[PDB]
Amino acid sequence: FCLTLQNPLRKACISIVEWKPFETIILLTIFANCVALAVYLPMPEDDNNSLNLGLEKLEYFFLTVFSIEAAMKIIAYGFLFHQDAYLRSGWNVLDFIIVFLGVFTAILVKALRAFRVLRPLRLVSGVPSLQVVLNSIFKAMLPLFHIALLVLFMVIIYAIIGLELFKGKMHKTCYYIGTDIVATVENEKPSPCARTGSGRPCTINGSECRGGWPGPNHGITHFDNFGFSMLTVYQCITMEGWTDVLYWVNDAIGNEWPWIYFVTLILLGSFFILNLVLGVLSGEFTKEREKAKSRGTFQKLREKQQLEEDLRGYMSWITQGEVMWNRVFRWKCHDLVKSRVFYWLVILIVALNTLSIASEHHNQPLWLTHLQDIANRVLLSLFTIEMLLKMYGLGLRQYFMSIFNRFDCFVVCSGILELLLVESGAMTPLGISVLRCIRLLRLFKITKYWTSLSNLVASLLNSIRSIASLLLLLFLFIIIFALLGMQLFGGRYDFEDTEVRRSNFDNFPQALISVFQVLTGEDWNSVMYNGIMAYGGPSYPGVLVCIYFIILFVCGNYILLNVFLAIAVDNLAEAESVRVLCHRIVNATWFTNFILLFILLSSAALAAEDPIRAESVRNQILGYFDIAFTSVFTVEIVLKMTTYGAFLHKGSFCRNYFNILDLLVVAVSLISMGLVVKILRVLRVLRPLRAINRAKGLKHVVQCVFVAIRTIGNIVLVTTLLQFMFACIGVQLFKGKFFSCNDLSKMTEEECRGYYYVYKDGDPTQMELRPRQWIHNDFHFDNVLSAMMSLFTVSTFEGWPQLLYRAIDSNEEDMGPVYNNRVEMAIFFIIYIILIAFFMMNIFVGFVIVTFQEQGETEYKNCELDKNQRQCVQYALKARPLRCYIPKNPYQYQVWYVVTSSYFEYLMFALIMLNTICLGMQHYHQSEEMNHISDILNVAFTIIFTLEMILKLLAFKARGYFGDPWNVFDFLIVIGSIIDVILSEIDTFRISSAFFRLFRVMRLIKLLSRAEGVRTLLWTFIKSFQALPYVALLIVMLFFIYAVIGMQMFGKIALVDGTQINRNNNFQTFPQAVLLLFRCATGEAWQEILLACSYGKLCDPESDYAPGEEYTCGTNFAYYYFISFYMLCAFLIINLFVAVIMDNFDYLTRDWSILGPHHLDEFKAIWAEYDPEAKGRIKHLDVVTLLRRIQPPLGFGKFCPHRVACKRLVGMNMPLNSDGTVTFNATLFALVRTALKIKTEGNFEQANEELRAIIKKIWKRTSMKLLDQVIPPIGD
Amino acid sequence: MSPTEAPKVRVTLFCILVGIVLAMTAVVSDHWAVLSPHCEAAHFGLWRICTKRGEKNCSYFSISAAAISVFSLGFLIMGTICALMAFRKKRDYLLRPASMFYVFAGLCLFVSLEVMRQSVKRMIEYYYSWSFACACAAFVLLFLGGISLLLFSLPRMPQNPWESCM
Ligand SMILES: CCCCCCCCCCCCCCCCCC(=O)OC[C@H](COP(=O)([O-])OCC[N+](C)(C)C)OC(=O)CCCCCCCCCCCCCCCCC
Ligand SMILES: *[C@@H]1O[C@H](CO)[C@@H](O)[C@H](O)[C@H]1NC(C)=O
Ligand SMILES: [Ca+2]
Ligand SMILES: [Ca+2]
Repeated sequence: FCLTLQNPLRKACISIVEWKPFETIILLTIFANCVALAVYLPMPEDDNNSLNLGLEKLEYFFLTVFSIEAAMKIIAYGFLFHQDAYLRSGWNVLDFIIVFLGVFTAILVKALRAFRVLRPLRLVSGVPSLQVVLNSIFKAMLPLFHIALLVLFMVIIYAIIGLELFKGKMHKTCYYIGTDIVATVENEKPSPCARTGSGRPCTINGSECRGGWPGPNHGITHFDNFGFSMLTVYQCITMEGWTDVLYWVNDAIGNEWPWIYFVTLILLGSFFILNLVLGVLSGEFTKEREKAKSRGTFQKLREKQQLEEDLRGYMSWITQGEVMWNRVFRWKCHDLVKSRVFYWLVILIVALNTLSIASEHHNQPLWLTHLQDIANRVLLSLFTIEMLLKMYGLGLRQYFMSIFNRFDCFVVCSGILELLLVESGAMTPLGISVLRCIRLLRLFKITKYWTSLSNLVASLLNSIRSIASLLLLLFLFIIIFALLGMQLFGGRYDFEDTEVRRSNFDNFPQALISVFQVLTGEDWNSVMYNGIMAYGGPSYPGVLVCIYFIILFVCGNYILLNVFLAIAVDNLAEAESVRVLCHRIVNATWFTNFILLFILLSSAALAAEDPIRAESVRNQILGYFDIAFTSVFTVEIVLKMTTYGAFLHKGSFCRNYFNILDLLVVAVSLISMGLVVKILRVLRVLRPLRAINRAKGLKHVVQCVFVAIRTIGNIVLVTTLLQFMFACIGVQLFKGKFFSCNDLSKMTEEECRGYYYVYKDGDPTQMELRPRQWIHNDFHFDNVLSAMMSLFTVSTFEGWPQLLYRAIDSNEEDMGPVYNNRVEMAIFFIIYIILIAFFMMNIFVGFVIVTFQEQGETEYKNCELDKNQRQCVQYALKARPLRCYIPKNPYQYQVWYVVTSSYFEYLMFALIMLNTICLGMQHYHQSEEMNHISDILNVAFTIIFTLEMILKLLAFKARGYFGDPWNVFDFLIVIGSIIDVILSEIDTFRISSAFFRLFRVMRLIKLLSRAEGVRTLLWTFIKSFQALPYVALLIVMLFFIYAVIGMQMFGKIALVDGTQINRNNNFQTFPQAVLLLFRCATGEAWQEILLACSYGKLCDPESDYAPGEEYTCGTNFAYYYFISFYMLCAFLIINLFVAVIMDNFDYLTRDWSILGPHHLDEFKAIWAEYDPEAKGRIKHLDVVTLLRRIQPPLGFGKFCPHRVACKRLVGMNMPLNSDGTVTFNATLFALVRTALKIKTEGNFEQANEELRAIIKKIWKRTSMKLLDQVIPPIGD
Repeated sequence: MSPTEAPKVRVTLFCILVGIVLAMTAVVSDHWAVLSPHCEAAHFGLWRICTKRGEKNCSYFSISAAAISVFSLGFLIMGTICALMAFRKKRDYLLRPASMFYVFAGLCLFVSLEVMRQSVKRMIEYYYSWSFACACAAFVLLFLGGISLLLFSLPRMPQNPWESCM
């Protein structure tokens, strides 16, 4: 499409347009835009500083230079130079800003302000190698499409169900007496009420629940109006803030029903992102199995690195012969150095150093800080000598060549430099802290150990150079969204309020913290609720700023899910290279089935004790039900020991059987005194663990995981060293800070005392008078032990913002926070967070690569062609024809002639879609004319769908209609709709109909019925539900033990609202303690619950405690408890990750391009066309027309018919039975051998009998020679 | 054959026929909730609200849950006709709607629960009674029993792929 094709002097421009460094001049001017948009400080209501005012004029420089460039790109070629799509955006960026100059003259508006953010995408198109990355990143998106489309159906189901169950339910308030103020307590979120039963009595003493609006977050967390429902089941799916949307419903309706809505949204939202991560790791691994056949090239490689091993070694043999009285000192420096002594003389020094550097208190009374300086002075005197003995008696050139001892050079020099610089005295107090942090590098001295250290660094540093392309795309992704958010939000966080909206965007670093906060998932809920409330809070135009925090969280994770593959394809390349009476009882059915029924009754009472009454009727029943149960138990340990004796304790199940029984017996000795107590009660919980060793599925799963730990152990031992190394740099840098005074105006110790004013809401006419004291921020960095606590929670991506934003605000030793002092200390929490994210991901890749080895260990017994070549034999050898239930009676036959057609197929699919939008609208405060229409609609859509099951049942003749389960599922929906119509209109002559409405929603699940590519993915998981649910048995057991251990212990805990153990989040009953643990299992702010259990909480005035002891029911076992729950939840959820690799392995190693069984599964459906009587034997005439209509991956050409496919079928040994009626199995085997490549005779008969040997070797049925007669049909 | 012959349907159909008798018991019985004002004590019923002090004076005034319970017995009638036709022609498929009808027999009993739990809040001291506890166990019998008979009627996911859903 070229433009006039001329040759003036303009042809000489083409020699200058495309010279060499024209890329470099444009690279250096787009990088100026990145800085020009970074120093753009936004201002709230039309304000401009000076530098902001000069940078407005600097755009006109970058307007014309990008126009001087681009017009020369037109003169260079013309309209065909829109060929690069990445240049097609080039003129697109410029053509908006020329329009911006036009609208600039209209002033002598902020929509084009946001398009200048797009310019660094030009920086991608300039620099190559990132053309490799963006091309590679869209190629992962093809196999993920069915997973992402089911999550899109996962949200729409739970948006409509949450819309019809909860419309309008939140709008109740707890206002004061008659006022407009919503009544809270001091941290309590403004949560709804109900005047009627089951939700919130509203006991805040001078307040009455009235209609209007208390609402969730500010208006944004409703359930009315399809768009809000779909927004607040989105946030719930990301497991972030799903407990406020639970505890708001649970506060308005009432509990005990709406838990089943959210804990099935989490358990399905988890399960279908857990198989999205395994989705991407399918498509690129099958490419990499095709390069594993270069096994003879690693044989050449390990020879060469053996040649590099000798050649350096022999040359040191040469080196230490050349430089050779003073030799008498030499042999001394062999016999002292290489001896057993310096394997043990150095450790006493090093382990004595890492206790010196990790002592580090706040106060250190006076003698400790004197020992810190002498030790450092002493232990350097051992460091230099140890080094100096290597200087003489090892060889000078050999010493510096080793990298680990080059590291020891940098240590010993820096120790001397930092000691003498203090004696010089001329050093700033900023610098002596820096010298102190330099010593901390001595901790790597410990790493002269780890035997695979040199294997480990070669694993990690090889991975980074597979990520350094992608990781530079991630950093240039988080810049575009930081430059965008600064234009949309840009100091619109004004709000006229007093609460700290602290992650604002009104700066470049504050928008770079705040984007990286919503990237890692932590607390993006509070962030999105400010961008929505900055513009127009909730409205039409305004809630479309949700779209900024969606694409940032979906795309910003999909980049980061693609660094998970490039490691996994790099980490996979390295992997290529009378006692007879007691004897019966133990083996009786009477006794084993006794125990399993007795365990279940033992722990049903042990589940729900009181557990806090100690006097009531639910105690005297259970004390009789407990002591009588210890009798039977102990009785069982008698009858096991009378069969074997003292040597039966070999089994790990009997060592626990004898442990739980002896403690339950001593509770009877402890109940023998009261007439020690409760400890022995809880030792009875171990029981069902014994029943777990009676399960067999786990032997495969748990054993496969401890294979993977052996190879990942090396990484885990390093990632827990960094939490010690960044503890000691974290202590060093934040000692005594985080020590904040209650009113933020007093700043030091003595004067944060007395009483002050707390001004409510916003105005200084509502003064309340509270006292003030030091608050110590609960996760402080004081001790190295007490800093591994805090740095463990920022490791789990939970609660870092609050802590991170505190580490910014800190100043000198015992002083309160200054507001935005030193943002430079946000680099600590970033580099470490990013690092731990990189070692947590290398572990995860380990558990994947190990299991794909361990599943293929079963298929190393191969002697066969391929996996696809394995299944398609088992698809031919095993399959059988299809139903084809064709009717008689031409009255009825005309009816069937409609039903199976595409008339009903396309019509009943259509009326669901109108039934979707009929449920789609359904907003709140709708009109009464609209209430009349949708009540008709519901009546209309039932009569149509019941007319479906009338026509089909008069067609399919009952036999066949119940056959498919989808028709039986329709019969469940239809009757639930008819009983929903009737129950509504009988009322018109009624709250309970809210369940029957759900049946109206389930019609959307008829959609996926025709969606063939999706149903085939759910059915894979139901077929996979084999090795999973025994792993789920350990999850249930885990939640069961930690419920009962905490329930006796963390009860008496005084459900005061505002204090994070409240009426929604009890520890008291058993199902309230299961849900609390499901909160800590999805990481939902578990760090507070830990602080809620303590030593000084109140004790719930229903218990005893009768004098005084009113603030002593907390039990600090919680640090031992929530932490020990959190690792045992993390480790065991990894076994859910492993168990999904286990049975889905045939689906995750597919190749749906070569021999996809979708061609095979559709192939049965052509047989019903020509063989309709289920005879299972076709005529050999109409196979010929059946060949031509399949698909060219499995059928034949459109060059039809041929002597080619007909040459193929005569070329196959196709048998002809009586009259020439073939079976499908002989025809299927020939038409799969058309793709499964073949030869002439000789090789054909050799393939036949070897298939007979391979199938019979597979066949554990040594009988049934009809399969061998099937090889006479398929082969002969 | 193969659905009906396994004892899985034996135990499950028997359990249901217990809860059917419990359901027929819980409808005609009269002790749902104790009116206790403190006399003019009474018991709510689906058909009669009888006043007791020993003087027993029965009459009636909760209109909705009465007509719902008619529908709950209507499926229990239809759910047993389909089951008795099932065993006699080697026809397995009639257990498929017969398991469906028991579930809607269960849910319509559950509505009759939560209407009667609602009418207490309209109105003096209240507590529940024994036939309300009979109706709770009649629910759990039927609703779990109908679903379990539904699952036992359907055959096994093809597990291996060459015998899908027939
Ligand atoms: C291809 C890569 C992505 C391209 C990057 C740019 C994407 C498009 C950006 C749209 C420009 C928005 C203009 C910002 C200013 C809004 C106008 C205004 O001031 O009205 C204020 C008013 C009041 O807000 P106010 O109170 O804060 O301002 C008051 C100050 N005065 C009086 C001077 C205006 O708000 C409104 O009622 C109208 C809002 C305009 C519509 C809101 C939509 C903007 C967000 C859409 C989401 C885009 C997501 C981008 C990322 C997704 C990737 C595709
Ligand atoms: C508020 O509660 C306290 C104790 O709970 C009570 O003494 C006081 O009278 C209450 N206030 C009012 C206005 O009743
Ligand atoms: Ca998270
Ligand atoms: Ca979180």
